[PDB]
Amino acid sequence: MSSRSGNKGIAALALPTSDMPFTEDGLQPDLIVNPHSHPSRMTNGQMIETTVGLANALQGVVTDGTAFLPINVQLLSERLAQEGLRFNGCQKMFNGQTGEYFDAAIFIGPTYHQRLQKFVLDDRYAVASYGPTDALTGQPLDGKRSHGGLRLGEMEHWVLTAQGAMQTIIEKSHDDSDGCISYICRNCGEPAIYNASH
Amino acid sequence: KTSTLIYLRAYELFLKYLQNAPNFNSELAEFKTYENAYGEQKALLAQQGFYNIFDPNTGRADQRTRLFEYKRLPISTLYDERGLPHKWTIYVYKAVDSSQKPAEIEVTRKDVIKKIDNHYALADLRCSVCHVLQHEVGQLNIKKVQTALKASLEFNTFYAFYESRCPKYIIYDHLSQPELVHDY
Amino acid sequence: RKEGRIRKSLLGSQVWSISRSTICGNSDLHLDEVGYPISFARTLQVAETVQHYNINRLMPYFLNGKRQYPGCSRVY
Amino acid sequence: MLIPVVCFTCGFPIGTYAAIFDKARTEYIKTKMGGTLPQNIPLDASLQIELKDLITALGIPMRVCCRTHLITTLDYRKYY
Amino acid sequence: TFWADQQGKIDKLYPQIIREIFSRVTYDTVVKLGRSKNSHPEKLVLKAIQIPPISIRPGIDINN
Amino acid sequence: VGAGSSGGIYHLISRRYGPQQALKMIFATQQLALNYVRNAGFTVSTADMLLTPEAHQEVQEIINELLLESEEINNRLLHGDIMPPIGLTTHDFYEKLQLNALKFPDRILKPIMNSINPETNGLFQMVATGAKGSNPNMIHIMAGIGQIEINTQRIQPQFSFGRTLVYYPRFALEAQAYGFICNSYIAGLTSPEFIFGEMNGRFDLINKALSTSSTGYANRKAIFGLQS
Amino acid sequence: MKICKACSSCMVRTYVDGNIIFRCSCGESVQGDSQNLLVSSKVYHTGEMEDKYKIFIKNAPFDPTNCQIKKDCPNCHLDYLTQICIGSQKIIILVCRCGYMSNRG
Amino acid sequence: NRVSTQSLERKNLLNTISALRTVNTHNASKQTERADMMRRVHASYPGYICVAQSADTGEKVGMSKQLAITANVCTAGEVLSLKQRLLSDPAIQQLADVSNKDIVRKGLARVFINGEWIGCCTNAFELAQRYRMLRREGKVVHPHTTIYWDSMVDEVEFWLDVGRLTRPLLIVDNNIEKYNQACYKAAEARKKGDKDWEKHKIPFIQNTRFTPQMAKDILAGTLTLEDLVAQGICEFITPEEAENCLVAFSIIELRKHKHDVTRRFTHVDVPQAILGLAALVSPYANCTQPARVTYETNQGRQTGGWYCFSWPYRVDMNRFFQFYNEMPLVKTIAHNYVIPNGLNTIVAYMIYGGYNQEDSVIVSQSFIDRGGFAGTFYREEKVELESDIESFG
Amino acid sequence: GEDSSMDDISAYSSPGLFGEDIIDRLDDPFSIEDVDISLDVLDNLAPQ
Amino acid sequence: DFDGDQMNLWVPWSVMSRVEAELLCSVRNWFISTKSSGPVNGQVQDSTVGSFLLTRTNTPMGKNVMNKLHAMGLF
Amino acid sequence: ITYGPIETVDNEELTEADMLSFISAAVNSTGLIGYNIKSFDDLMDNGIPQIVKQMFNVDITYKDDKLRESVQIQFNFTDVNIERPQHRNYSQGNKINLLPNKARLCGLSYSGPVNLAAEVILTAHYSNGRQEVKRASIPPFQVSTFPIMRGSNRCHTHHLSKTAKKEIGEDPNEPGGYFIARGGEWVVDLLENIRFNTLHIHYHTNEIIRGEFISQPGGAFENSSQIIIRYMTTGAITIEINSTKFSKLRIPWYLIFRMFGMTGDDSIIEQVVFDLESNSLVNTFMIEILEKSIHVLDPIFQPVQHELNREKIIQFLSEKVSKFVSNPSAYKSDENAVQYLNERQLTILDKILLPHMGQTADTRVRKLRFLGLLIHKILLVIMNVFPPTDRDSYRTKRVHGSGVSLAKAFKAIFNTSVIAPIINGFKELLKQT
Ligand SMILES: [Mg+2]
Ligand SMILES: [Zn+2]
Ligand SMILES: [Zn+2]
Ligand SMILES: [Zn+2]
Ligand SMILES: [Zn+2]
Repeated sequence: MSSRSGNKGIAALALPTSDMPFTEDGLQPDLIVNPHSHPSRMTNGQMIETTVGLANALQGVVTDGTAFLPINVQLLSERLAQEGLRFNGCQKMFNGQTGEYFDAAIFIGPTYHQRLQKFVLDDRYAVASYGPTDALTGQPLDGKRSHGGLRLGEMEHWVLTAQGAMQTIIEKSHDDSDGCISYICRNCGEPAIYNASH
Repeated sequence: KTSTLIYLRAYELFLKYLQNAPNFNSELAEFKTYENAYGEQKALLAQQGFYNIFDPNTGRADQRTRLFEYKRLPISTLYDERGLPHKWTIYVYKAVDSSQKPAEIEVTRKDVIKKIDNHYALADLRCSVCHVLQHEVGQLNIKKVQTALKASLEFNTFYAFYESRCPKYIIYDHLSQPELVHDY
Repeated sequence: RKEGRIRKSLLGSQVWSISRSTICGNSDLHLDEVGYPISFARTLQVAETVQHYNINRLMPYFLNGKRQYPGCSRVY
Repeated sequence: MLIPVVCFTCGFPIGTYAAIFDKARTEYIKTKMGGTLPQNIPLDASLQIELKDLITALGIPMRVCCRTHLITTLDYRKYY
Repeated sequence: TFWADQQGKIDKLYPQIIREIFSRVTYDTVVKLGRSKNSHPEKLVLKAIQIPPISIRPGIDINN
Repeated sequence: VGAGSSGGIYHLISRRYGPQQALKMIFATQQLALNYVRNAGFTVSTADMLLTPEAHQEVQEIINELLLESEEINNRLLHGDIMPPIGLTTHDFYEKLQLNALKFPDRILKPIMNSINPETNGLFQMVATGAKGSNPNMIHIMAGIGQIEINTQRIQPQFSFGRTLVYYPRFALEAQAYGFICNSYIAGLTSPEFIFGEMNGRFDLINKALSTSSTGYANRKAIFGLQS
Repeated sequence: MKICKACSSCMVRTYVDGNIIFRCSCGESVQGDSQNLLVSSKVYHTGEMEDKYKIFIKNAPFDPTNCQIKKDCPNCHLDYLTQICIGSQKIIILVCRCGYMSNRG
Repeated sequence: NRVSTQSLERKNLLNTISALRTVNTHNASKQTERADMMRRVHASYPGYICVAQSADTGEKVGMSKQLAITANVCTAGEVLSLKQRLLSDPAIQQLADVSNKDIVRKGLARVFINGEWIGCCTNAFELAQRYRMLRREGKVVHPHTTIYWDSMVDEVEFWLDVGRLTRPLLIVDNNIEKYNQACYKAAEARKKGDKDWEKHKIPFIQNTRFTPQMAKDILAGTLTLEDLVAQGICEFITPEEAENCLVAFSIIELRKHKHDVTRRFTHVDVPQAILGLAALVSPYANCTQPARVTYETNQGRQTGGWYCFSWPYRVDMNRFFQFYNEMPLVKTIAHNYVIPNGLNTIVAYMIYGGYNQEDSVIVSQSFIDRGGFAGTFYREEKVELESDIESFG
Repeated sequence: GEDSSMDDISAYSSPGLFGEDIIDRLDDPFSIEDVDISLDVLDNLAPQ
Repeated sequence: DFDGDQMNLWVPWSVMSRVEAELLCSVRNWFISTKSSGPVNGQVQDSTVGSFLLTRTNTPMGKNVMNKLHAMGLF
Repeated sequence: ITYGPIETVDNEELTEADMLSFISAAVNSTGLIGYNIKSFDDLMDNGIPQIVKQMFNVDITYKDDKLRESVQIQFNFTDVNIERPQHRNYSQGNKINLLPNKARLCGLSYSGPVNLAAEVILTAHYSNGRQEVKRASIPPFQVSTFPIMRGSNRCHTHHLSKTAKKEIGEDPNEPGGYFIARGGEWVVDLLENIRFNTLHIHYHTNEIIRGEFISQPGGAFENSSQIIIRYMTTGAITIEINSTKFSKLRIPWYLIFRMFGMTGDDSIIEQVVFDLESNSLVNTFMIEILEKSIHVLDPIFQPVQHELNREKIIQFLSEKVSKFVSNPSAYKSDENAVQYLNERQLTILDKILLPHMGQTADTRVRKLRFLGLLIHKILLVIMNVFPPTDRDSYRTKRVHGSGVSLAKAFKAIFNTSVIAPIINGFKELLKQT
């Protein structure tokens, strides 16, 4: 999900409506975004959108927040104050799980949010120890579409070497991609023919 | 009933286009006008409202902004009466209470944590070169600052050219010697 | 080139028994721990040979089979 | 595609008052508009439409979530 | 293809007589020229080429 | 306790008792902090980044002083008083003077700090404790963006011969015409200021793409050189 | 330029021997006297404002995009004046629609 | 191949309309400063190419551009009519009559039309200004023609070809003629010896003719851009001509410089014009860091919503139809033209258990269940028989 | 001279850049060629 | 980060691979950077600001104290 | 025309949200996609008939009753119209309208048939100059289908109302502007292209500064012949002309000047510098470099390097550049063969060199004047009097979408898939009878 200021975020928590923090007057959020996402990215448009959306929701209005329109953060906050809320958008919230109130008044408001179309169910993949194999090199086919594979590339081999791993390298490469036994005459140095059954 | 009329007339015009009825083009034009009117009236049903934050002083869209304004300043806000740039490095502190007898403390940034505590508040800064308060810059005379700055710049250029050369040395604080050298 | 014989077949490889998915935070896991969805754990398998010391422990995995977690579907 | 049956955030059933609210809002916009085409209503610089009293008369409390999702949710019948 | 002009007519150096010429050279010339004994120029030209195994050319495209 | 902090408590825990105990202590201290915030709360608000009117006038005064010394450089240029040192042309010396004269002084933190309650300001606490952000971020958000520099120089006049944008005249000598953004992010950039900021941001994006692409070949060549 | 009188073609210099004779491809030779005896030169003065910007400096007072400053024109006493800054030396030239050129150009 | 084409992925209405408004360089460029330089925001982009919209990832950064909100692409103009008009102009000396010696010695300027050199004028500026006035009148010179006057070499260029980027700019008019006459009268007063010669001067006034009643009419539909061009209130400016303009970036700047005789703007802009359609979606974008605005230009086109109004009739691979969409409580001009995609979720900017660290989001399970960001995701499987040998069954 | 049959069909494609004759075989400075990253995980390279 | 990153995970199945993983490739071995010889892990963002809040002397309410119940809640 | 005085217009009460109304007016006039549909309609209305009729005239001669030596095939199309897409329902149907959703679902291509009619002249030239002409008026036939952009005047939805589109399966609100091809939707983007009839001078960063001038004779659809002027490290200035006729051939500039006349080099230098008698440093450097370039030898054009005969140079170039001349000595004896080659070369150059100035013989001097102006500009840039053209600025860039791109691909595709099979079939038929 992402707000209209360009703050992407992967949804990782499913909190029932009782576990969600709530304000003094019963308002709880749909999304809880970390405050640390702001200062490095300087996405102040999202915060101003929230501080205007609170007053807009209370007044039952819709406002134009087009770029380069005149804006006064002080006047928007005073609009919040005249709407009955605090000068800042901050409110008294209670922890949903334990019922205790937070010491710090929490900034909560309606921020427009977009669900970007990169779904987990499309992108997740897990393949067992067998499937379609490439005819030429005897290796698994490429990608989820071909129904097998996923690549342990050059840099993964470099990293496993840097750890002195091997064994795991033997497993993943040989025993899991195209492991085979190669017979060599040892008297002439050329590949030979061996068959235990026949 | 109007939507019923529009729907059935649109289907009839679709059939007429498919069978190539003779006067299809002008009928399509007038039905396009009617559909335009009906689409406008359906667009009215789609409006959710729109509110403009009005300026109380001027009953129009709020044009008050906190944007930067240029506001040219006097030159004494950058230099002293001797033409040297201000170095706002000495911080002046005042005691909020009337009984804390030290009252005024002037400190350097490093010594602040050693010397100043919560019983104090910060006033305007102090220049460490000309000993003028930050909020007392306006006390300086503009003419003297300007003439000192121009004279110092002329001296700077003259010294820069003649670092080794002869008409026919890094600080310039000696004074009244540079005048007789420059006029020479 | 990258997709040639050497750099795509020898230096790299396509491997079986591997999974990929989006990562997300979890403050309840130790740093040395990773959260693994149960569906993946049912897809991926761990080879445990049956010996005298582990047959007791490995029996529940066998009898759970395809139906319950932790189960198993392969025997050599 | 329609105003939700309940407010997404909290679950208060704004869907009861939805169908009444669409028509009431249309009627109120009719009076508050002027010499302005419908497609230019979200462009008027001298136009202010507050639905606070209307929603309050609908019985919906002073909740940010419910009023937001009531006044903002798009209707598919209006665009298609 | 190789040619040869001897202040005159340019005869074509076909692989056959090229094999003949390379077969004329002896091991001492190759060794004294720094090439390995296994680097004799007679090996450069082939009459019986090697067809690669089907493992490297599957199909039911280079097989064409 | 911060990550990548040399000599921090987890480094000493690893040195004395082992990296596994360091990871265990990292998790334990993280849970302590997270629960204390669960009961203490923490947030950032739009009013955390909003200056008081007196502080806004002070920010305006500081930026006016910057522009005043820039205009003094321009006035020296007008009368032909810009005499570059040897090995430098008048254009380069003048650009150097403007670049070194349009720098935010340390004093710019006085109005920012006067608007900010450190005990409660979420943005200031996040910046100060090293959790996220830096003083430049706070200054950009609250006071002003300042000079926009690409390759350690102002916006070169690419629009035409002697023009940076259609919004500024040819041979414009004021500082804003060459990339100096006076407005802060919270105050809202004007159109040319946003154009210059977008130039800088696009340059950053291009630089990051180049970083990835070039470190590719560099790393591969180094690895193959050293791998044996 | 030396052109052949008969056929109007370019005539090479042919610096031989004590004098210079310009020889065409049709054989015509026209000799050389004093002013023909320069071969090549490259003067060192990083200045083209006199000819590179002559058209631009003339047109500048009519250019609406040029910067103006609040100064009086000595010739016509308009209170505004267009300001040009030229070259690496950042030469400032003040011009006006009346032809005033401020001692430069 | 000179056919810049891309598949039409209907991620939403905004993505489709931005696909139809995309300008592709479609070059090659090896390791050079060229690759960096051609991806930067050039100073000629403002108003014609979106200064914000671009790809934020990979090699596509700055490669794919977007037209600004008001920018348009011209069609081929009537070159023959303008050529005949110019040739009959007494101030254009046709090539048949002027030799190159007369070109240089008389200081004659060179006149072009669509790059074809025909004619020479005594004064390039006068000819360019007069034909700009005629274009403003709108009859003899089409309003979509470019009249560029290269002051560096005194060459007037008329361009009527296809593909010129154009955008309408409101025209700024001033009293510079009366100001000059008042200055001359004051000068004569000084010469005569008047003590209060300041009395004869007049204040400089520059303004635009766009009155608020014009805005009310445009809202009412009784006034169009065709009428504004016809009345001379605005005009179309091309980058070639844009290099001959001095544009006040907003009516606020023009009002501030209303009496400034040192900044005589040729035109006045609307600052929202410099941004594309997708970059206008971001609210208070001038308050956000511009790089984040570019990220928004990408994400708003990736955003799930009503991807196609006729979705049931279609069979599209990997398309997501988000059931509920909301007009933002803080909307922008972009939402007049495209359907918003998303919801006005209540967002609490707070720390809750640390599960939202490193830009993760804690989502209410009830908001998920009630329908928030839900929808239908579609896939298609199509298979054709190789020949009559095959059969379904 | 009026024949259009034997025209160079590649001439109809009007050149769109300057140095379409300028040829140097060098790595594209944006090409992810020596970094071995799969197509779907190229989203890891996305900044934020 | 969690802005959409995708990461690979394979579970070793051979006995040698498991031994090697848990004895040599365990992440405890990478706590101290091989690059700069310092630690790589620690408290980031949330936990850093949380430790600052927890360890400071005074809150806006006065002394930064908690009763026994909330001290137990921390652990 | 005089407007109201600017001292009276009341602008104080005008807000930014009012200026948003002007933004809306601009968008409404534009249509926000309008250029796509307008350009495609312009294509089908002007360009396709224009290209087919004007540009694709065929005049070739082939050699295979023993007195007959060659057959001259000449034909030209004067009829071309693109009607809306059709589908044949049950094979034996009358063909019926193909609505876009039907194409999308069945994988059909939203292509409307192209109907063509031509006039053909088959003229056979015998030995000793006997000539016979066979002529036929060929009725309007149709073997072609041109993809139709959705929403264009040849799209079926153009005469359907919004509700009619709703029930058909189109988005009533979507404008169109894309192509349906093999079950997909494709958008022909606006190609970013350098400006035609504009000299682009960027440094060769054995070459030095290079200028490229792409000349388009007429409207949007005329084929453009690019001329590349190079200043080389050898001191020479060479001109390479690329077109349908020429390719990769590098020619000294003075040769190009003198095969149109004025073989005198003083007039050539005058055409470049615009005044030989003029003083000043620019003329002096110009003269120096031009003289050096004139006197420098050339690997290829040495035989005509010092030739003052225009005809000999024209014949030399016609030998070098024209195909079908494999032994340039047999035709030399026949004066009529030389006349044919010279006249063909002069017509080719009149059509190819700087066509935007003209395409006739009377414009050759003015073409040379413009070429001299181009060389003057290039050598001005080499002075550092001018900077190189900004390769990324939009002062010299164009966006060509749908109509222009489709026409530029269509001329090549139409040639290859229509003119070549037709010529081959006529040659085979003349073989058979
Ligand atoms: Mg990431
Ligand atoms: Zn053997
Ligand atoms: Zn609610
Ligand atoms: Zn001669
Ligand atoms: Zn004057």
